[PDB]
Amino acid sequence: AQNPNCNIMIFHPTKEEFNDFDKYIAYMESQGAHRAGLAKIIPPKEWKARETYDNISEILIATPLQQVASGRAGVFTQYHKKKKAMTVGEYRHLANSKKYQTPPHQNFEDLERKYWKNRIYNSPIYGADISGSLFDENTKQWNLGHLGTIQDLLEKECGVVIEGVNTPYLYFGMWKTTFAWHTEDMDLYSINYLHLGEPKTWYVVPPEHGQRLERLARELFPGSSRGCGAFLRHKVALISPTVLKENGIPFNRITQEAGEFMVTFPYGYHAGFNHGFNCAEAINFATPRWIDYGKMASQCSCGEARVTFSMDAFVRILQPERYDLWKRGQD
Ligand SMILES: Cc1ccc(C(N)=O)cn1
Ligand SMILES: O=C(O)CNC(=O)C(=O)O
Ligand code: NI
Ligand SMILES: [Zn+2]
Repeated sequence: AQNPNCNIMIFHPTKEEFNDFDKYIAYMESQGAHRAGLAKIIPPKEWKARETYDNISEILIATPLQQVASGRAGVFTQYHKKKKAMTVGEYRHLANSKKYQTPPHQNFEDLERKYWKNRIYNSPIYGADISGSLFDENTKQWNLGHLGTIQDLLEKECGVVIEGVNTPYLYFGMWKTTFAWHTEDMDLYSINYLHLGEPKTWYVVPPEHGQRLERLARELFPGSSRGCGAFLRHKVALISPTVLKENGIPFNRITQEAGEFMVTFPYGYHAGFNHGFNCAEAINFATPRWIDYGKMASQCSCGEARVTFSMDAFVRILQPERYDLWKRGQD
């Protein structure tokens, strides 16, 4: 078996290898990349997402989210407080202000130490889940707005046409902005391109060990667990690498820099944080190997999760027994 220790693998496709997206995902998996839950892909030197990022300041962040923490430094939840709209230019200025800017630090490890020591004592503001794309329409390779759709994948694999669309989302981050432990909706893949700015550090649990993380989460967030059998779907829980190590949870970490892609694989739990002002673009996608994960994906039906329109068809076709209960949760 390839990659038996479930290490995060890093790939350097040539420009020829960068033409066929599906083929390269399959290649990465042939090398065992999916066992980690996360892979990094460094594009060939000849590639670019767009010409410049000089003209993005007028993009609107309609609902910036202030991420307010509760708990202890290594075990906490965060809730999202809605703030007034601001442009990306205004947001960048805010990120760079004394209140929110990245502190002096020696290296990525030093900054990581500072993040887990001090995150809960601040409430950074995130511009997340903004429908849109920063890929030039003329970028033909790994353009996250031009991928084969999940609906077409399901149709190709299972023969049933379904409603729904899937399009990319933009994320404008600042120091300490945080993404909670989660897998994707319906345990889909995701792909994330860091367009511009400071790095993003990722933590990931191998898919074959995801239930170990779930068991620990139930122990660490007991009220949340009683409220919902799938509460990590709420995407609000954080557990530090120190606490994961203390509890013997297998995981890995890696830092993504501007110009790099990350792919998360079905049922690969991940979490992380931004180092400073940045902009990422991400979208979910599927392959034939996803279908079995989609069929088995556990769902939130307590009402907290609240997902996109397109997930309806996924649950309806892949999980008909669960559909009634799940749909009741969506309403
Ligand atoms: C605590 C918890 C959260 C989410 C899930 C899941 N598989 O969706 C399972 N257990
Ligand atoms: O970048 C973020 O804030 C979160 N991204 C993801 O969880 C992803 O790409 O799957
Ligand atoms: Ni994700
Ligand atoms: Zn729930």
